Amino acid sequence: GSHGYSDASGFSLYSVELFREKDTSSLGISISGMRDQSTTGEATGIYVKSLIPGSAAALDGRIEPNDKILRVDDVNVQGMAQSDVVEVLRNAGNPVRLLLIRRLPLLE
Repeated sequence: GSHGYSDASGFSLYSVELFREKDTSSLGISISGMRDQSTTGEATGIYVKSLIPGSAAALDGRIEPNDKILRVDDVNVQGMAQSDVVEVLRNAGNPVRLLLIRRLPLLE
């Protein structure tokens, strides 16, 4: 893999290590779809906006709000329905890896 994007216009690839070993039937990832009514390059996409306190993702710490999910452990969500992505997380039941992109700020 050559994909890095280390500090570029405020875009960098971030990956966290989570594990599904709780009967919570969830990792604490709350995604939501966007409502686009005009074309401008970007459209729709799965991204996290909220979290479930007490879950793996939440208790992890590295999992912060405002993030765009890209690919799950050996899985890709760049073309699956919201509900579909949820089923995957439930099918995990094992230590899964998260691949999401996060925008960095530029002060001065």
